[PDB]
Amino acid sequence: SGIPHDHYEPKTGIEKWLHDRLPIVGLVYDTIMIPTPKNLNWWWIWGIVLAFTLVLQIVTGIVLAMHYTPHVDLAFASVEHIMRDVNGGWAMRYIHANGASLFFLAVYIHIFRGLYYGSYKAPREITWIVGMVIYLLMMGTAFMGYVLPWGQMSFWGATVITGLFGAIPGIGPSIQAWLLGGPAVDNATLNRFFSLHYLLPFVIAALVAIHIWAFHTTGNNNPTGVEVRRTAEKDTLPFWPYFVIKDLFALALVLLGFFAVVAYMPNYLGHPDNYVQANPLSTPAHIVPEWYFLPFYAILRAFAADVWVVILVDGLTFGIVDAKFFGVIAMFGAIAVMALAPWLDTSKVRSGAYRPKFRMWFWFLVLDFVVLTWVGAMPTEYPYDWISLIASTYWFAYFLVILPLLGATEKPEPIPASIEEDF
Amino acid sequence: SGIPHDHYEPKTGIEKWLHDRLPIVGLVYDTIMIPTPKNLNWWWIWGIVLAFTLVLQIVTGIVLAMHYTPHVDLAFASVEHIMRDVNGGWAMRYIHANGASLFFLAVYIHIFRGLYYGSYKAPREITWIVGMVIYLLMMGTAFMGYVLPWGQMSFWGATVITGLFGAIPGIGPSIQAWLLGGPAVDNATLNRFFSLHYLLPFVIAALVAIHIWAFHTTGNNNPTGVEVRRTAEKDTLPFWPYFVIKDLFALALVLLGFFAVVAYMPNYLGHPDNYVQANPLSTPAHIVPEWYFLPFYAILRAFAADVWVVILVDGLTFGIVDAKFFGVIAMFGAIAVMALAPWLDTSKVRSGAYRPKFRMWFWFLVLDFVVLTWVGAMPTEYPYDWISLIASTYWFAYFLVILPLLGATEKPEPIPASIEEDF
Amino acid sequence: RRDFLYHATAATGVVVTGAAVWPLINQMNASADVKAMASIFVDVSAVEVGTQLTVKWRGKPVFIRRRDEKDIELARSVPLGALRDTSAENANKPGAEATDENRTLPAFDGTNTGEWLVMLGVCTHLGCVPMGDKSGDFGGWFCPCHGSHYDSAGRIRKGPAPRNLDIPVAAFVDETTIKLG
Amino acid sequence: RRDFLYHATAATGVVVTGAAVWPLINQMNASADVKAMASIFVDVSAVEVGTQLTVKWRGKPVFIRRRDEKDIELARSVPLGALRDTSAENANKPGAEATDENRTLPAFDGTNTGEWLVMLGVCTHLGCVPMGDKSGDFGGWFCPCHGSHYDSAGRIRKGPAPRNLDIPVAAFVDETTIKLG
Amino acid sequence: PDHAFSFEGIFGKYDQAQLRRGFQVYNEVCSACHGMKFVPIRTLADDGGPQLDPTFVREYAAGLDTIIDKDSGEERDRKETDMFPTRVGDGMGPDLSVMAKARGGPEYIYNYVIGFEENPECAPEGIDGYYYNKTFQIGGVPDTCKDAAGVKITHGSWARMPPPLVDDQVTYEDGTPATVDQMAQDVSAFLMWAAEPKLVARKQMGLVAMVMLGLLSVMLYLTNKRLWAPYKGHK
Amino acid sequence: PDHAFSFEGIFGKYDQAQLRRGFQVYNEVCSACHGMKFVPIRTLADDGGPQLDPTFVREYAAGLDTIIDKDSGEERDRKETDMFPTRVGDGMGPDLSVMAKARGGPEYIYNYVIGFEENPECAPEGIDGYYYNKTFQIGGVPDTCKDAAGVKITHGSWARMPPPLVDDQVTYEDGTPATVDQMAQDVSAFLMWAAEPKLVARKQMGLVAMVMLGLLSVMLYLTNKRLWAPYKGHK
Ligand code: HEC
Ligand code: HEC
Ligand code: HEC
Ligand code: HEC
Ligand code: HEC
Ligand code: HEC
Ligand code: FES
Ligand code: FES
Repeated sequence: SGIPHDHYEPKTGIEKWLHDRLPIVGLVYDTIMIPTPKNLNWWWIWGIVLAFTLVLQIVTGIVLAMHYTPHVDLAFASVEHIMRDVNGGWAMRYIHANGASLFFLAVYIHIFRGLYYGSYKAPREITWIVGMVIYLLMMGTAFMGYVLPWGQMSFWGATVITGLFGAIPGIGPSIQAWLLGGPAVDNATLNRFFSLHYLLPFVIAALVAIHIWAFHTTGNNNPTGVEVRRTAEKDTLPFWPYFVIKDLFALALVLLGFFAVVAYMPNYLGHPDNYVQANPLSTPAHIVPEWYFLPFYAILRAFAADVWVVILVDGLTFGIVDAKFFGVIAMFGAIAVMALAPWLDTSKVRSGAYRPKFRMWFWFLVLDFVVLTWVGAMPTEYPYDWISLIASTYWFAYFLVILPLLGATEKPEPIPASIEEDF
Repeated sequence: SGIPHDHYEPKTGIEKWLHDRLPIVGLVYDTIMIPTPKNLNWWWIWGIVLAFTLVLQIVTGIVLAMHYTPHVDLAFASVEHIMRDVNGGWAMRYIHANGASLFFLAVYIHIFRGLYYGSYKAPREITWIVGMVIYLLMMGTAFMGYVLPWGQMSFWGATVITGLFGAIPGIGPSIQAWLLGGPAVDNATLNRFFSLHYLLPFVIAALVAIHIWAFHTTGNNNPTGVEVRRTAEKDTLPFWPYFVIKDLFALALVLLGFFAVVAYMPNYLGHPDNYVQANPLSTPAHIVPEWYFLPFYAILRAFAADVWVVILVDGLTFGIVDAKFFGVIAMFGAIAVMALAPWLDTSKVRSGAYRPKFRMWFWFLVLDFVVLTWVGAMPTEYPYDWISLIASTYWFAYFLVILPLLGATEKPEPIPASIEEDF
Repeated sequence: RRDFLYHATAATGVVVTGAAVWPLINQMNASADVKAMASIFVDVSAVEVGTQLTVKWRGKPVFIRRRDEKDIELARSVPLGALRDTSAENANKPGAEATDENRTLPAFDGTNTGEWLVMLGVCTHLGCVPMGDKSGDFGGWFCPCHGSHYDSAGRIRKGPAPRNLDIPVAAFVDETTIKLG
Repeated sequence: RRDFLYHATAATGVVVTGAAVWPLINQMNASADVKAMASIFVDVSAVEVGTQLTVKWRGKPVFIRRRDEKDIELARSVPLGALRDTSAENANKPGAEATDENRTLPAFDGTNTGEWLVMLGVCTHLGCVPMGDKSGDFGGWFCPCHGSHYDSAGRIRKGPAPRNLDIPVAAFVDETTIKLG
Repeated sequence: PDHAFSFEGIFGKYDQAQLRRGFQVYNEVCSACHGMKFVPIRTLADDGGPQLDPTFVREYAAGLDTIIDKDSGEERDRKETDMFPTRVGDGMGPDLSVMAKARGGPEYIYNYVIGFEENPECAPEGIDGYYYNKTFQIGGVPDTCKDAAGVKITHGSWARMPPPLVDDQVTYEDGTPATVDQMAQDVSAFLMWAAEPKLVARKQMGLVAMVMLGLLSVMLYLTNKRLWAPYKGHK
Repeated sequence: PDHAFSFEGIFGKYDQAQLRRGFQVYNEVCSACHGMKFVPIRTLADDGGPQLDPTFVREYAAGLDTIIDKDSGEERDRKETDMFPTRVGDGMGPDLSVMAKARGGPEYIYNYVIGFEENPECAPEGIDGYYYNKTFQIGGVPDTCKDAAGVKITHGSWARMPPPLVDDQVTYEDGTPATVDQMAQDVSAFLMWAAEPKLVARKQMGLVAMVMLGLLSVMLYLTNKRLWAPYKGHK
């Protein structure tokens, strides 16, 4: 059971004088020969993808910062200095910019893999909490970063996603001014964002430290509602070399596609308007902040008192909870409820591979995510308003009511024993 | 023996559900209730001082970077923007600038405490190695940082301490250009230095991580040549609350003095010429890089073929080893030999409190350090040249020959037993 | 005493910690160079009355647009009913009803109001810049960030934006100038 | 085979890693905007021959100083013996001996050398700027960074600096100009 | 058909004669109003695009406007190391440094320059000082051409730029019919260069990396199939 | 004796009348050649120093040179938000923004302005265009005054600045003998302000922190003495 196999430091004198600093003991006993089940599909790779992508972003950023100058008058020029003069330039920038896209794409699949195979269910709450914390940090990071080029979309995205904090009453304008460094956006905001943007990744790495510490102490989830049967465990092959090699193969494929993009379709995920300098006096059409924030942008700009299911007219009972504040609360709740999940699913069961109704609702949820992604880009004119309202309502409904009802009446399936599934 | 007292997680349900993430187990069992001897004097505090100073510097820097603009045309102006407009300004800058001074002062006492009480002697080699690595990183950091204000001393200090790398043959100019971003100093160097300067502290923290991991696995030295007698150990009170409170008291005193300086004598340790903008066309008199690099500056500019003990005329046997390269090697060796110490002292003994000859030689070494500090500021005219040569020669002599001879014939003292020294 | 001394040491440590933390949260506030926040003299100077005029100030645009009769009549024909924000955000006067007579502007040092209207070109939803030049579904301004329809006089309509376009404190400089501040 | 396949996978991984690392070490090299490194036309234009003239170029100063007879005679009276660097660093000619006849400069398009001397104002020790205007213990230049005494013609003396002050490639523009590059 | 360029694909390293033609046009036509500050003059020798002769570059540079200085205010000789000039206002337009990315890009410029036909049969009078363009979409439209809800019934809108070229505005030294269409294509390619000069290097890197990573991935697949063999053989 | 200032110590928050006098002196004498770019004009209302009336500040600002713009080249009215002007060359000197720190500082300025006496009895002819000072140390010296190894026998050296003031150059509105010494002291204090405006806040913070930390340290000493009591009582 949970064979650590510390190696007893019996190799030789080198492995015996290393009794001063244990380090190799840690690596070997724990982070390399960690028994993992055999039943792992191709959905348990994306964590390696995320770690590599994080390293990539940190490196490329440390390189760019050697040529980026945070200032309204010299940011654009420095970016062009990069893409033209520097030796590698375009590569670093395109790899930095697009890799953010892959990062978020990979976390999406990392998260939805989790919702299916009960990875939030006990005893794996801490991992979930830490993951939501990370998600928040990395969203804030990417936001701070999209601003640095001082293009045109930078300015206005910052403007609105800071007016949010100002929507709330009493302490809105104060926070807004304390965050922007002033009444509106200017170089001060740029300096804050650069610093902050150059600091959070390390916090993320530490949090990834705790993320990795947790699911090593707590066994990796597995396609089944079963554990490694610790009591000797013919199942649960080790990590190295088997799963290391599997993950590296998938990672090679992913990097292949990523570099093909970088080299042929690099400006595809971007907004052309970010290639024109900023004008605080003129706003372009369809700001469309980005593609990894459209869901929440839509959940925000949906509630506007423009439907018979408009709960804003009812929330107006209290004269303080206006629309804006309502949408902001709705977004914060869209995330808080995803974090609260493990204490809402009242099921003494596990992976939805044995819960059909859950399968249907979950695929509807994935569809809802895609729809929200597609709607945040389209205007607030009919019919898109009804669509956004329906989708947000279903998100909240799933995460609040649907899981309890299932946990109550959702066991028409024969659960599998013997995690050694030699089929 | 080595009582960890994991606490068994018997407190309550909170301390029992924390069996998902051990964290509190680590803190309690290891990093708080770490048995430390009773025989500790006031020289075992400076590590807490260093940790706090590092945190202070990191914080103040993260704040400054919100207003500093890396560019030749806007650095000085941004520094003045800080010291005038910003709310706190002068405080952050003076605390950042001077705290570096305290940092190095504190590491000096941390290191010399070590040389006395055989803290480099086995089984504490890894700590020493890691400490020298750190010292290097933090020297490089402070150097990169003194440049950012783009004053006058910045430029020329950078110029010379980069011409060093160019002294060596074959791969000197290439490295020089690859480090400066060009033939000479300009904005590119500034960007590199800012980035680098804003990144190494985290590496230092990690290295401090390993630094703290090591001497927790390996017992804290103690005033004597004795261990905690693991086999139950009435000696070795715990860390918390006793030594925590002692260190915090000393730290309060130190911060008191430090803030008195910051508020009354802040520009004392500085160079006024760093308050005039840079002129690549005019060099001031007595550049005098700083005060924590004068020893090595002197060891460098001492060997010049101007004494009957001039080994440069002899090293000229090989036409490649000229003077400059000789001084550079001498400096690198001045540090490498301090790192090699634990394998040069051939003594099966410990703290020099029981080795008189060692006491005398060690106080001579401290005097040599002070002298080198005082000499790097004075010209290379007679008699200072002879002084610098003598001092460097004694440094090398100590660390190479003196310790072996002692380890041979240096045991006229009764060593103390029973680390419980109830005198 | 045990309790008193221990708790007092803890309290003093906490107080010092807070006194050290506050400035790390104060430096991010508006600095003195941002404190200035003063006025601007924009000269109307025959810009062909009826299309628009925009000028930068305080980091935001200040819209100075003449009036087109059709725009005017549409304005003056708006009863307070069915008007989201009837407060006439203009700070040059009290909270008087959001009426075009009060909402257009001072009268050149003369006596007339249905000819000029200078408001802050900042959407009250989240601070975007609406597009002018007769746009939207009400012959006024349209915000492209979320779709808020403004009217001729600038009062909010058809969108999430809660209130109309504010009007800063401004007076005239004897028939060719505007004072913003 | 076990050995072949495993070792080949490792080799390919290493190769890819290196191909990815190299640019992270290449970007820090001089960029194309630093590649330029071209020439400058400085006009002597009667600056009162005998004191000095300094101009910025390539990020370093280029010293153009006329000659003072006492400085000249001290120069021409220096035998190659006791001269640290006798190579005449000047790149406008071969490695001919560091003699004042070759070491002063071209002759205005005429025939004379003991009147002008333009060298690179960069100490060969570590690149500091020596102080001019008759300084040091040899009536020339003095480096304040470590104490290197230069002579009248710029040849190094009395210090760690190994070689004299180099002389870039320069020709005259017909009696009032200098071409640096 | 769509008149695809050379670079439109996995290959097509910027046929350079096209770019020299675009340069002949840009400096003689578009430069009168437009600028390219984000473009150094020394790039007309760098590989990939117009590999002109450096000496001609220095000549053409000295023959341009006067960019004064950064240290001592004095009208210099506009050395190549400087950037192309900037036309800012009073009847002038934006900067074309990266206009090929702020819009499939070059096709916009081609189909924009192409198309300035007379005013349609909805508003033949048109507007004073504004001219009509088939493809610009961010211009004003008269009320006579708008529908019932503000949308325009015209394909394009009214742009403030006049027609830049006639039937035979300039001569090509290489020998080629210099009609409007060829000039438009050429200048579009030149602007795409000015925006993406490092295109060919992009493509070559992409090829090299695709190859090396396919190799690595194949080898890893073999290693995986091997290691996992004794556990996937009976089923 | 040494004519210590007010701020020379643990107290001395910049007696403001002295600074107003120094301002009368600086704008009417030193400003002709020197500048203070690193100094905003609005600081003449901020506390600590000259708490002048804002309206006078705006007037004095509009009455200065013309600082053109940063966005649209056009000679503006020079609003207070801008910085003091800059005199750069052609018989002009450095910037006095932080000259009080690039040298005990203000004493240098006092003992420098003080001292321009005639040429000594070693070189009475002196030099053409250069004037003599007894305290500047970074100026040239004639060969007649140097020793055998280049060192000067004079106290100071020859500075390019002329004597700035005579016996009664300007009047003080408050009523005070405006001799040279008082003006020198006043202008020195003004420059020290221009360099260290946040001095008084520095001192008050230092006091507060010394106090709080002494308190904390005393309490920790008591706690230590207590905890370590049962182990240090028999000896
Ligand atoms: C002045 C006589 C011009 C010359 C000659 C050329 N251009 Fe221009 N251009 C000019 C103006 C005033 C504008 C702004 C138009 C507006 O309505 O805002 C432009 C615009 C362009 C654009 C941008 C179009 C867009 O979608 O915003 C392009 C791509 C452009 N012009 C191209 C172009 C070329 C290739 C030229 C030389 C052949 C050229 N223009 C000449 C003014 C003038
Ligand atoms: C031109 C007529 C001047 C006026 C009036 C004032 N100053 Fe000046 N100053 C001037 C020059 C050309 C120089 C450079 C001198 C040199 O030899 O390099 C200076 C220098 C100073 C300095 C710096 C001295 C030093 O050690 O470098 C100071 C502190 C100074 N001047 C002060 C000063 C004051 C207070 C004035 C008004 C009372 C003033 N100067 C007027 C030119 C001129
Ligand atoms: C060491 C510095 C650094 C790190 C670490 C870093 N970046 Fe950046 N980032 C930059 C710089 C510099 C820019 C501006 C240059 C650019 O846009 O490429 C930038 C810009 C961006 C952009 C906008 C790209 C563009 O071209 O508009 C995004 C998105 C972004 N960062 C996201 C991230 C995310 C997400 C992470 C990690 C979680 C990250 N970055 C890590 C330095 C860094
Ligand atoms: C909001 C949720 C969430 C986020 C965001 C998240 N994780 Fe996870 N992660 C999980 C969960 C749940 C598991 C499953 C743990 C288990 O099975 O015991 C997991 C597992 C892992 C694993 C091991 C198994 C696997 O799925 O590969 C790795 C490695 C990992 N995460 C890395 C990362 C990294 C690196 C990041 C970010 C840079 C990240 N994760 C972000 C929740 C998250
Ligand atoms: C987050 C950024 C950051 C960190 C971390 C940081 N600094 Fe700095 N440092 C700066 C900035 C910004 C400046 C320039 C402003 C200034 O000089 O105060 C600077 C300047 C300096 C200076 C010159 C001070 C002066 O005023 O001339 C020194 C010395 C220095 N740093 C040393 C250090 C050392 C040693 C460390 C930690 C080991 C450190 N710094 C940590 C940001 C930082
Ligand atoms: C080059 C040597 C060196 C450097 C530099 C160094 N250390 Fe140490 N450190 C030591 C040695 C040796 C010991 C003694 C360990 C023992 O007694 O087991 C030690 C002990 C310590 C201790 C515990 C006992 C004590 O002396 O306080 C702390 C805490 C500590 N170091 C922190 C730091 C921090 C933080 C830094 C830098 C930011 C640092 N040290 C830099 C060598 C070094
Ligand atoms: S920001 Fe103006 S409507 Fe959303
Ligand atoms: S740098 Fe010129 S002598 Fe040391």
